[PDB]
Amino acid sequence: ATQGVFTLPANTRFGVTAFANSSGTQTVNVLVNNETAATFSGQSTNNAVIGTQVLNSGSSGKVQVQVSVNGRPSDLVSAQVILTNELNFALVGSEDGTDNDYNDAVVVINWPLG
Amino acid sequence: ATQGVFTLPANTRFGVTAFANSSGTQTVNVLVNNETAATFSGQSTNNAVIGTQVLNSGSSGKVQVQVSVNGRPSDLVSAQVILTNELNFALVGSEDGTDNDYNDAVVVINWPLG
Amino acid sequence: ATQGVFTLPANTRFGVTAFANSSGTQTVNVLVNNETAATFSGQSTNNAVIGTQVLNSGSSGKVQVQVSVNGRPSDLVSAQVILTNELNFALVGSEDGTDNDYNDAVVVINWPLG
Amino acid sequence: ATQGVFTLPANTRFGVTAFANSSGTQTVNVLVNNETAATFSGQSTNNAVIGTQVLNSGSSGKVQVQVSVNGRPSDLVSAQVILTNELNFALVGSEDGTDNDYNDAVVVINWPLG
Ligand SMILES: C[C@@H]1O[C@@H](O)[C@@H](O)[C@H](O)[C@@H]1O
Ligand SMILES: C[C@@H]1O[C@@H](O)[C@@H](O)[C@H](O)[C@@H]1O
Ligand SMILES: C[C@@H]1O[C@@H](O)[C@@H](O)[C@H](O)[C@@H]1O
Ligand SMILES: C[C@@H]1O[C@@H](O)[C@@H](O)[C@H](O)[C@@H]1O
Ligand SMILES: [Ca+2]
Ligand SMILES: [Ca+2]
Ligand SMILES: [Ca+2]
Ligand SMILES: [Ca+2]
Ligand SMILES: [Ca+2]
Ligand SMILES: [Ca+2]
Ligand SMILES: [Ca+2]
Ligand SMILES: [Ca+2]
Repeated sequence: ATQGVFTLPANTRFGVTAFANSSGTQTVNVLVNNETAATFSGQSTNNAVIGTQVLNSGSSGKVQVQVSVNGRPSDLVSAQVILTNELNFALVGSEDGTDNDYNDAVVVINWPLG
Repeated sequence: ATQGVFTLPANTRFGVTAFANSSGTQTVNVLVNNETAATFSGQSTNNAVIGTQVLNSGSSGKVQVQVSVNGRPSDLVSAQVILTNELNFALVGSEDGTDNDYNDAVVVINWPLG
Repeated sequence: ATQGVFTLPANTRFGVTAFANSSGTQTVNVLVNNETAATFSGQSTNNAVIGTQVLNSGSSGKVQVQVSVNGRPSDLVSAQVILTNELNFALVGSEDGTDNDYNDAVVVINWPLG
Repeated sequence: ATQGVFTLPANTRFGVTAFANSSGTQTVNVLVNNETAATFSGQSTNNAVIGTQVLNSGSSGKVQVQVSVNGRPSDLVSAQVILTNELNFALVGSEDGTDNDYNDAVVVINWPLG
């Protein structure tokens, strides 16, 4: 199934944060309404925060995460969880290799903010 | 129900990262084996990262998050999610006031690393 | 935090299913727009499906689960999880006693149907 | 990413329940020890329970769900959620066609029981 695609409420601020756990340099692109709105790159095997930013979901609410290593797309896994009917997390893992730890870039989207 | 308590695999490194969304300064304590292992603090209404660290779950694997604001413990909400049977998120929201957004301190624990 | 309350799409069918795991007879109430729409009951320590029903979420979409045992409300835990941005589960556990297994009545709400 | 595969605690009883929402007849296989341990089959567009059972996760704890329609394997989506560090849900959706509702067979695994 499609992964890394989330529908947020329109015109809503959200956080996006990326972590790296791989020998390869991760590139994370975050698209809002099919246009890149944030980009983070870096290498870590210690869960470095390679980027964290506040974005706006815009009129469409369409948010997509893409992960690649030197242009090669990683395979994605994702889900969303809502706590107390109010607090939202959109979660992404990605795999750049063969071990299927799916932590090579980890992306967390959270809303609402403020 | 108890919230903010998670059983990780023993002796396993994990990431812990906290975000703030409130007027009030958030103090986040992370306990491993019922001892404080990390403390983060800061203030933001824009989802700033107020701390991030790698810890070890230790022999018992017991990890607990607590949050205090303006002299009182915040009410917590939490869950754990596992993607593709490999990638683990332990998620915490917290409420320091009356609006029940539960985002006042948000804490993300993720494992495995590396 | 409040538990067992979910905002579903308005006017939409959903499934609700309850499982029992306790020496005590469970009573599960499902409220749509604050009025009882289904009630299930039974006594099992082996996950009996004491009820399953298709309901409509009505004009407001508000769905609430409550659980009682020997006329006493059980403590609830809950969350919602969304797979591939389309498939929704609202999950409830409940505790009638002292062991904190939270499985005494388990309720799963799923949508969309058809 | 692989879907429908879950690691349960070893030698632990768990519930498995399947629902149908499709014109096609669903066949749900549940594997423990990498061998089929239960099979459910039925057809409904109204979320009917097509089977429920209690199984033992065996020495490895590995549980797998597979779904087909008239011999054609359905595409799966899955995740595991843990509430209050105690109550586990392993959730599966499946798609047999083109609409990507992923509800054509829905499978809920829950543990612990009792
Ligand atoms: C150090 C290794 O780097 C890449 O091979 C990753 O795919 C592995 O998961 C591991 O992080
Ligand atoms: C700015 C406000 O600060 C505190 O009152 C928080 O509890 C509110 O959620 C909001 O973030
Ligand atoms: C048999 C026991 O019955 C009640 O005490 C439940 O609260 C326990 O969880 C257990 O199911
Ligand atoms: C009635 C329809 O039957 C199959 O085409 C399913 O894939 C659809 O989701 C729908 O349930
Ligand atoms: Ca990897
Ligand atoms: Ca890795
Ligand atoms: Ca608040
Ligand atoms: Ca807030
Ligand atoms: Ca109990
Ligand atoms: Ca019980
Ligand atoms: Ca379908
Ligand atoms: Ca369907």
